[PDB]
Amino acid sequence: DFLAEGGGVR
Amino acid sequence: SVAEVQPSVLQVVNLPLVERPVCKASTRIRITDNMFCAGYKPGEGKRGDACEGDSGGPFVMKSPYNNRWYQMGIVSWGEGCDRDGKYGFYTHVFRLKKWIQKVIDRLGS
Amino acid sequence: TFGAGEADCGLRPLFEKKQVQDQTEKELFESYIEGR
Amino acid sequence: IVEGQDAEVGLSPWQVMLFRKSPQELLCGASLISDRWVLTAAHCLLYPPWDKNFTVDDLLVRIGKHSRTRYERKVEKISMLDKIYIHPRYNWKENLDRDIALLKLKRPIELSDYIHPVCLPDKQTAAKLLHAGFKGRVTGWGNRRETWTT
Repeated sequence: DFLAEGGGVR
Repeated sequence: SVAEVQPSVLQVVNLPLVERPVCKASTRIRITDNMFCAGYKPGEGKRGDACEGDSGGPFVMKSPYNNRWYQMGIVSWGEGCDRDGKYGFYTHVFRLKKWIQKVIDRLGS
Repeated sequence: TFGAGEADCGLRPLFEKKQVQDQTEKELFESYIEGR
Repeated sequence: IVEGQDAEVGLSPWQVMLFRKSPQELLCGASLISDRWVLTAAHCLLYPPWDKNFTVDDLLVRIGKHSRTRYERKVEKISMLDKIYIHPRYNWKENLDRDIALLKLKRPIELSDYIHPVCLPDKQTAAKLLHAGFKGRVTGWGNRRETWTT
């Protein structure tokens, strides 16, 4: 999970 | 038309290529050879980053060899904008170059 | 592949084709040199 | 862009703007690598987590712009898409690996002072320029700051 770990699409 | 937070005109920023081990260490995410990170390190004083709405845009370089611009990356993601200790992640175009030529040279190349 | 594909690509009509440099291009040149 | 500055006109002639037909809105930036092909990020089109799936008839590509807002009548070209190709191995669930997509224009754009294609790197250009420390450039109409706002 990219999202769970802080990652933000731009 | 405009309003602060959103530019009225095209914006530009020049940012340095950050070494891989640094990029890899700046995030809990699973980095890949298919992405590179760029941006200023905290001990540098200069700032700048891509931000929400910059996605899909180009990350170019100008060859000192022949004076042409090359597209090295594409704005992908980051963790907030311009945060100390964090870098912007970009798609590594040269690495996905085979696929690009496959689809342009009609599913063959 | 090698070098240029269009002949023309990356050569800006308003700049490199008019022997003119943009305000911040010097910043990139400066970052170079056989430096890295 | 954070801590960037206004570009000169014709500064980045390969800068394309991805726009929604309806509701009307700016989606992403992208680049012109030919008179017919635009390169952009997959996540600008396909991102399930946000229930985002754009198809050819949902978008236009605006090339030759400076201003984010107004329709720059003299200089900008507006086009529609023929085809859309997303990397088969694009990974949106774990790391956004292979975040790349190609856009094929209905018909070839007419080049100009304000519309020109950027080059794609070759092996040697890649070896010589991809070095920690060396600078590259970024352009966009993205936010000037981290959202707590609009």
